[PDB]
Amino acid sequence: YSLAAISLMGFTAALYSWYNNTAYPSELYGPTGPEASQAQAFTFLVRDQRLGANVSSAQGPTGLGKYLMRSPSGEIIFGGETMRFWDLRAPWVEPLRGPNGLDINKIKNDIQPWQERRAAEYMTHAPLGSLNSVGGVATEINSVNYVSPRSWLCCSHFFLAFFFLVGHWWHSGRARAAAAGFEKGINRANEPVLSMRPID
Amino acid sequence: MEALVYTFLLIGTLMVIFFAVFFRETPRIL
Amino acid sequence: MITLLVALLVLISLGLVVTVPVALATPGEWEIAKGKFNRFFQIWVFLVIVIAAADGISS
Amino acid sequence: TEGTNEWFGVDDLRLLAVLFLGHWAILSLWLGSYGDSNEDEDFFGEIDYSAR
Amino acid sequence: RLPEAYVVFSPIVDVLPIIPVFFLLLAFVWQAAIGFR
Amino acid sequence: MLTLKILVYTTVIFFVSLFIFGFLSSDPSRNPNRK
Amino acid sequence: MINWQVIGQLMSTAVIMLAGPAVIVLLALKKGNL
Amino acid sequence: VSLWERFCAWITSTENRLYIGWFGCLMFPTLLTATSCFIIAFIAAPPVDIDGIREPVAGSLLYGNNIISGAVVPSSNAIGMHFYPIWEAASIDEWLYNGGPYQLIVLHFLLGVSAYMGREWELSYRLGMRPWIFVAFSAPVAAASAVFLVYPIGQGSFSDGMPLGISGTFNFMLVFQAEHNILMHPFHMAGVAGVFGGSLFSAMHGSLVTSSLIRETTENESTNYGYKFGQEEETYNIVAAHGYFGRLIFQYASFNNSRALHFFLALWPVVGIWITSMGISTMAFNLNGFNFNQSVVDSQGRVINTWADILNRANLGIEVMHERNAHNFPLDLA
Amino acid sequence: DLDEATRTVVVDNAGNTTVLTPEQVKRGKRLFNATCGACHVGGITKTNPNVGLDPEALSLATPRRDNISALVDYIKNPTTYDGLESIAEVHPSIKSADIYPRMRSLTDEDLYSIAGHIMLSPKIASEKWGGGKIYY
Amino acid sequence: SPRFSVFGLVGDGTSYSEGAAYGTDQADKLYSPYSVYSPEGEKSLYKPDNAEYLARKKAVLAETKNRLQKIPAYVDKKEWFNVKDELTRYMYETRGAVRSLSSSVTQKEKAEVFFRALEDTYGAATLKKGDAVKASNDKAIAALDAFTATL
Amino acid sequence: KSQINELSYLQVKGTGLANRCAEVVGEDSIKPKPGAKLVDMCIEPKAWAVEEEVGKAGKTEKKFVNSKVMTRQTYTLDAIEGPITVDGGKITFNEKEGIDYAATTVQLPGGERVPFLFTVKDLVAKGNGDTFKPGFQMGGDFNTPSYRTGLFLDPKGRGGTTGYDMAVALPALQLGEEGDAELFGENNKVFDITQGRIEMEVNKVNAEDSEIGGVFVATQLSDTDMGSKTPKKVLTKGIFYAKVD
Amino acid sequence: VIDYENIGYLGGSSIVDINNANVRAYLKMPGMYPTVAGKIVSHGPYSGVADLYKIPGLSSAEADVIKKYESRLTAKTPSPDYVIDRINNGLYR
Ligand code: CLA
Ligand code: CLA
Ligand code: CLA
Ligand code: CLA
Ligand SMILES: CC(C)=CCC/C(C)=C/CC/C(C)=C/CC/C(C)=C/CC/C(C)=C/CC/C(C)=C/CC/C(C)=C/CC/C(C)=C/CC/C(C)=C/CC1=CC(=O)C(C)=C(C)C1=O
Ligand SMILES: CCCCCCCCCCCCCCCC(=O)OC[C@H](CO[C@@H]1O[C@H](CS(=O)(=O)O)[C@@H](O)[C@H](O)[C@H]1O)OC(=O)CCCCCCCCCCCCCCC
Ligand code: HEM
Ligand SMILES: CC1=C(/C=C/C(C)=C/C=C/C(C)=C/C=C/C=C(C)/C=C/C=C(C)/C=C/C2=C(C)CCCC2(C)C)C(C)(C)CCC1
Ligand SMILES: CC1=C(/C=C/C(C)=C/C=C/C(C)=C/C=C/C=C(C)/C=C/C=C(C)/C=C/C2=C(C)CCCC2(C)C)C(C)(C)CCC1
Ligand code: OEX
Repeated sequence: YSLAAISLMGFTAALYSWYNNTAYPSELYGPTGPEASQAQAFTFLVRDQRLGANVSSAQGPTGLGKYLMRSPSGEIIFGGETMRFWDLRAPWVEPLRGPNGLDINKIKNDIQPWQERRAAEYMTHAPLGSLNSVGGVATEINSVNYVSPRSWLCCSHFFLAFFFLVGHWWHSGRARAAAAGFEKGINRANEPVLSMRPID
Repeated sequence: MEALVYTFLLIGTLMVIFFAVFFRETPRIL
Repeated sequence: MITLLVALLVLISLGLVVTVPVALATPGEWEIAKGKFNRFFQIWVFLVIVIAAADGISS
Repeated sequence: TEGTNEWFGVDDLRLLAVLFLGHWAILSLWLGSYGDSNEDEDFFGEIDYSAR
Repeated sequence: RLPEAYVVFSPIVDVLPIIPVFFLLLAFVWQAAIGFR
Repeated sequence: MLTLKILVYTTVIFFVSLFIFGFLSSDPSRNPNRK
Repeated sequence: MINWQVIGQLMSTAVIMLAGPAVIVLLALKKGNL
Repeated sequence: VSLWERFCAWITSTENRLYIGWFGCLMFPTLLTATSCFIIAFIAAPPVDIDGIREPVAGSLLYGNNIISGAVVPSSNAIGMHFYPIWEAASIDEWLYNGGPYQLIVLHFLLGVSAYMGREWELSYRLGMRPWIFVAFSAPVAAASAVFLVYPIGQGSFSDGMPLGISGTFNFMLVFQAEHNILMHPFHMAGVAGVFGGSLFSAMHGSLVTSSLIRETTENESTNYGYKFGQEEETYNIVAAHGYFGRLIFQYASFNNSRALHFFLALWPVVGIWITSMGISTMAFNLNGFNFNQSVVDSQGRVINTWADILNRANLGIEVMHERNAHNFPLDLA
Repeated sequence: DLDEATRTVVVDNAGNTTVLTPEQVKRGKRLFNATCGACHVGGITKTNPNVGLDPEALSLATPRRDNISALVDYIKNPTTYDGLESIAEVHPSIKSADIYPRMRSLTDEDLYSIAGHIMLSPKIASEKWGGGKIYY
Repeated sequence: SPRFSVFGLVGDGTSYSEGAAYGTDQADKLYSPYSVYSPEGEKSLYKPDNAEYLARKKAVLAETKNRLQKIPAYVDKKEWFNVKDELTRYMYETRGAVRSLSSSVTQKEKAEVFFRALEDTYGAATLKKGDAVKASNDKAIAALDAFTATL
Repeated sequence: KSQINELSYLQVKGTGLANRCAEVVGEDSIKPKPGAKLVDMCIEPKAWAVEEEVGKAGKTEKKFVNSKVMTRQTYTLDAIEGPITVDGGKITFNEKEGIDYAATTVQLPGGERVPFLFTVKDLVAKGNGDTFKPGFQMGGDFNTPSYRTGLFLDPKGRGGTTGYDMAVALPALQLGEEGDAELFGENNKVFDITQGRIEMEVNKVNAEDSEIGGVFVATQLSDTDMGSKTPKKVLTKGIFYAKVD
Repeated sequence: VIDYENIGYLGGSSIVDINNANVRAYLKMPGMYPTVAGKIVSHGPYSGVADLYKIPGLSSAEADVIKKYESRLTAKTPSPDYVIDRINNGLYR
């Protein structure tokens, strides 16, 4: 019973590490998976707005917003593949949110240099790395020695919570059979299937 | 038109699985 | 002085790591030798307090 | 609205009514066998074979 | 870095987290020394 | 849409409560050794 | 400059992972309740 | 004598043709829901905008696919990990456009195959068996939950789940290699040792039993008619099979215990599939396989390539071409 | 095979040349990978890929950054690519070292070694430094 | 015959791929064996006494009062998101600049009073209490000038 | 609206309020200044119709057929700004910035999916009169850019400014003097810019908030898929809102 | 377009089209990236290179860096699939 309960807690603590940035602040654990890809879309929005792009009207290759698009509920979100992480509520991007999502004039006018720094190290310290702790995507070269603590905490406790669910299946199957009294095998004298109807 | 053949082969395969389960030769002792 | 006392605490702990389970798992030695082992336990516990005193005084 | 934080997805009180009525219906059948069952009847095994 | 009164023991601290792995190995040595009986 | 949601919620709570009260129905005792 | 870090690490590794087998060797010599 | 007790006696009855049990109260409705939706979506379902970029991918037979190319396409990237039932979709055509059927099938399949596992415990309990057949089935269940649920959770979108199709499966494998280097992950290596070893040990154990069968038939009838169902005697000489395999390699490397041998047949693929299921589940959070790119360096400092670097050039070719319109920024952080 | 000839790098704007000692080379790679390598892995810039660390892009900055002294001047005082406004508040520098605590313990010898690694790397890997994933 | 380095003890050691040479490869002392950086003494180029660092903190403190004074213009409207965003957009650098300028023991207790009033402004903005934001915003301003009037 | 600004981001998200326009209260009048500028023009479509030949009772007239949106709640334009130029008699509006395009896909009866870029890009909209009134009518042409950019690759890897320029899976079609000339229209990806026409109509003006709002009707052409299919005419109706300054 | 002439003036010919090139094409001219290159790319169609001096918001310093490379600038017909991709064409080194 405890093995089933501690396996449910282990899956939960793993996704705490991966998703939550309140009890697991990103200044301590690094950015989350959702946080780091929104930090990339924020960085190249700031990069291209300095070059004079009107980033709210900039059409992407597919016809959606290159920088700013709309969520399926209607909020103004970051464009690209990071449209899946539109529920991200990091503390360095919430100063630019109104009720409609990201505020366009606050993006046009009041983006602070600490936000551009915060998105820059979160873009370059994304939770992506190898087992030998090479930072970046699987096609990256060996120069950066980094794997996020969020990726260590989530992967280890997802590993452990699965095997503790296997322990729930082992020990609950055994305790149910040891209580009924056939955990050592089938009695040859009175086998239960033999005293049953023909099964068809 | 070949999707008619693809559907017939898959539905025909599931009909064999139905008859293999519910019209099986029952294993009998003695 | 703190570095001298912690180095003594490490040596006492290393002596107690390899002698306490030997004294407990031979089936008569703990009741004939526990005054000697409680004496080392108290020197161990007193060393922690003297280190905690010297660490807090120096801070 | 699917990303809103509703208890068990209950956004209309129709859904709360069918959750109660569905769960109480099998409860009422189950109370046909395990209602009128004595509370002070214990056992000292790992498993009880009381009655039906 | 450790506090200045304790940086002498910095190589000892480098082996201290590995000691729980040595406890799992110790149960196999003790079972082999008793002959797995 | 929201008529289908009533039907699925009624269906899910039917089968889940069968699962719940079935395993509460003295289920360890349903073994071939005794009872 | 005699690199006392790897000297300190490998000696403290060797003292620690001999202290465990020293308990079992001593209990085998003492014929204790193993 | 009550109505519920007579229903409980039928549900847990071992005299039904298929055992239902209380896990079958979850197994049969969820799996027949997912089977009904899979067959209809595989045959006839409109194209699904999987990458969220309004580029719909055809997956059904009536939109020009075959058995190999056909798939139930995963949900839209615009949905992400959001719950998308039919009643949250304002029309069924909007639900079909956004990859709604994938979420219905996957969630009913994963519930139903966990209830299939508990049904395997349950019949073993009613039959007086030892319980742990369903622990062996937990290894393909963990694998199905890794590629359909856990890897979407870590990547943050059901669009990155494995498509319910043959060619969609190969698309899932190649993109996973480019983004995570699964071949250089030791958990996939233990999984390959699980299935190569498991099919080795299956062919090994199946050979030695068939090699040492006792004469009970003639040359005209089949050899399988030497076994009678329900017989008490052993049907093959296990001393002769042990004496063969003990001379094939050497004597100390062979199981004389048939119970220890069949335990080893259960443990090797199941632990191997458990480990590779925890490779997919840990590459879900981008703890990738080994990166040895530019690790061999000569005296001047120049990079000498290895076989890992040639493997890296094939990873680079998949990742610059996968989801070719979906990316706007130079790092695939999703 | 790291002779004096490959370790000979341009040191200033006038074109004078110096040899990096083997301590400068080893320590310069370590400090660059720790301090600068998260954004400048392989000579590219991750957060602004128009402005790389390859020697052609360093040649076309308006203060020309093809020197040890000009690279060290960028680390003490970073500007835009045309050198017209300071970007010290968004780039790690000695000028904003109160903002970036990674620059707080860095001598001028450390900046010399880091600028040495940026200058030496195209002599070793020519098109790989600042070339991106095409030359991986 | 190849170059050898048993960890640092036998062989070259000061070679480009020796990984367990903790500080034996370089001349200057490191912060720790597990570091690539020298300590925070002199010879470091970062001088915390410098005038451009102090002026950056004072410019944060001056513009903080400008952002803190446009709070009640959001509270005669009801843009509660604008109150919470104003306290975090520019003002994120305020706690870093105030604690850096708080050296004496009366500076620290005069700084936390500004911090407590800043959190009262934020907590009243989530609760949408209109009078409580303004009653905390004047206390945040009046504790801000008391901190800057020291030095 | 003042009501929407009272809410948190967490109260709005998921609800679908963020795809709605603000409603204006009152009938007043605003006279725009020489430096006047619409700032947060929301344009929300509420009806979609695609032109198609239909077989009603016995004949085959052209009808705008009502179609269902399948790209869920991403269709509303917002934060559209641009100066309001006062001519001699009339008042005109030139939109400049903002989210002035939304890719929408509607489905026709029969299963035909019609993607189109609902846009007001480069709208120059002429009004009648000089003040914003509850009978004021503004309207003009806009430019519809192509639904796919030249960076878009097709399923075979062909695009306008990138990609293959041949059907690369059929290499024996590049043979003889004619080559792949039968596949020219699919290999030649053309960026096409078409024209649309919107007719706004103010019916509610709030002078204390300097906010106008009314209805519109717009027609434009759909996606051509880089010049590979003939585009359909898409008629849309709905509500707009703007603030005047 | 299969066969787009003036493809050299985009990024490779060391003579840069003003109407169609990306902002990375001005990285070969020192002094232009980013603030002068940003003003050429963000503003509308130019008949010649002489219309670059009519950009609202230029200086004399930003004009003199233009006159350094007016040997290297040219104006062709603006192709609309290249005009939209002038800030960001999806190319990153
Ligand atoms: C479980 C929680 C947990 C987490 C999240 C971490 C995470 C981390 N550790 Mg820690 N640590 C842990 C437990 C944990 N550790 C334990 C139990 C020990 C004692 C051994 C340590 C001792 C330790 C040291 C000494 C160091 C770390 C370091 C690290 C960091 C780098 C990890 C790395 O590169 O390893 C490499 C990855 C591996 C070795 C993978 C392990 C794979 C295992 C063996 C898989 C086993 C599979 C199993 C056999 C399959 C079948 C089982 C089934 C039948 C049931 C990372 C933050 C390093 C660090 O950076 O510190 C600052 C470091 O130096 N750890
Ligand atoms: C292999 C061994 C191993 C190791 C090394 C770890 C390591 C870790 N686990 Mg994991 N865990 C493991 C196995 C392991 N785990 C297994 C097998 C499971 C079951 C699947 C789990 C389930 C699990 C869960 C559910 C969680 C962890 C968490 C953690 C992390 C923090 C642990 C912690 O804080 O405990 C907590 C310590 C206690 C409960 C002891 C009591 C502490 C008291 C309550 C603290 C009071 C402090 C108080 C506020 C201070 C005030 C003082 C003042 C009054 C003077 C740590 C990395 C946590 C985490 O951070 O997730 C990522 C977490 O939430 N683990
Ligand atoms: C023997 C008892 C004892 C203990 C437990 C301590 C402990 C401490 N003293 Mg010290 N002190 C001692 C004797 C002791 N001292 C003596 C004899 C003197 C001379 C009179 C001093 C003089 C002194 C001074 C002047 C100062 C200290 C300080 C401290 C703290 C050092 C870190 C810190 O900054 O606090 C911050 C607080 C923490 C780090 C919390 C630590 C406790 C956490 C919650 C861990 C506990 C977890 C749990 C109990 C562990 C699990 C146990 C098990 C049941 C599983 C630490 C709590 C400093 C202090 O108190 O700062 C406020 C300090 O300035 N001490
Ligand atoms: C075995 C029965 C079964 C189960 C478990 C499911 C499960 C599901 N169906 Mg399926 N379905 C089924 C049969 C089933 N289905 C059948 C027979 C049909 C044909 C009529 C369908 C037709 C159908 C459709 C068309 C759809 C679904 C969908 C779903 C998903 C969400 C439905 C939902 O929100 O319910 C509501 C669930 C609850 C209210 C939860 C009840 C659980 C209780 C409350 C336990 C909690 C205990 C509590 C924590 C204890 C705390 C106590 C403490 C406080 C003291 C869910 C995976 C949807 C989907 O797939 O989305 C993608 C969907 O669109 N179903
Ligand atoms: C004179 C001069 C000049 C001198 C020169 C010197 C010189 C001559 C040198 C040459 C020396 C030389 C190399 C000779 C050595 C020969 C040698 C070994 C060479 C081969 C090379 C090589 C490395 C071989 C290794 C390969 C090897 C042996 C691998 C096998 C590994 C192994 C232990 C496998 C066991 C696997 C396993 C446990 C399977 C069992 C599981 C299974 C399903 C069994 C089924 C089963 C088993 C039963 O048991 C019974 C009962 C039943 C029912 C049953 O189902
Ligand atoms: C230097 C590093 C040090 C490492 C220290 C150890 C690290 C942890 C290792 C854990 C070892 C645990 C031992 C468990 C023994 C046990 O299994 O007994 C169960 C039975 C009992 O044996 C049977 O035992 C019977 C006697 S009795 O049961 O033991 O009393 C006997 O009758 C029979 O003949 C005999 O076969 O063992 C067998 O049936 C043989 C199978 C042994 C397989 C275990 C090897 C490891 C797993 C294989 C690989 C995993 C598969 C994944 C590959 C993809
Ligand atoms: C201490 C280590 C660093 C060094 C030596 C360094 C060096 C340089 C140099 C020389 C340039 C100019 C290139 C040129 O002119 O062609 C540059 C640009 C740049 N670097 Fe770094 N850098 C360092 C740290 C970082 C870090 C950590 C980041 C990540 C946040 C970063 C991000 C950038 C960016 C964005 C630019 C472009 C600036 C622009 O647009 O002009 N740098 N860097
Ligand atoms: C009395 C009662 C009741 C009721 C009950 C009911 C309602 C029942 C029903 C029943 C039923 C209603 C049943 C059914 C069954 C079914 C089944 C059991 C199925 C099966 C299936 C399978 C076998 C599968 C199939 C297949 C095949 C074969 C092949 C392939 C395809 C497929 C997969 C499809 C209640 C609870 C209220 C209460 C108490 C009393
Ligand atoms: C905290 C501390 C401490 C403590 C610690 C300790 C000391 C612990 C213990 C430790 C231990 C606890 C150890 C152990 C070890 C163990 C080992 C090292 C083992 C291993 C072995 C091996 C591995 C082998 C095995 C085997 C056998 C025997 C036979 C059969 C086969 C095999 C191979 C399995 C001290 C005092 C230092 C002081 C400082 C601090
Ligand atoms: O969805 Mn399926 O594959 Ca995961 O990376 Mn990002 O997102 Mn999409 O791209 Mn690559």
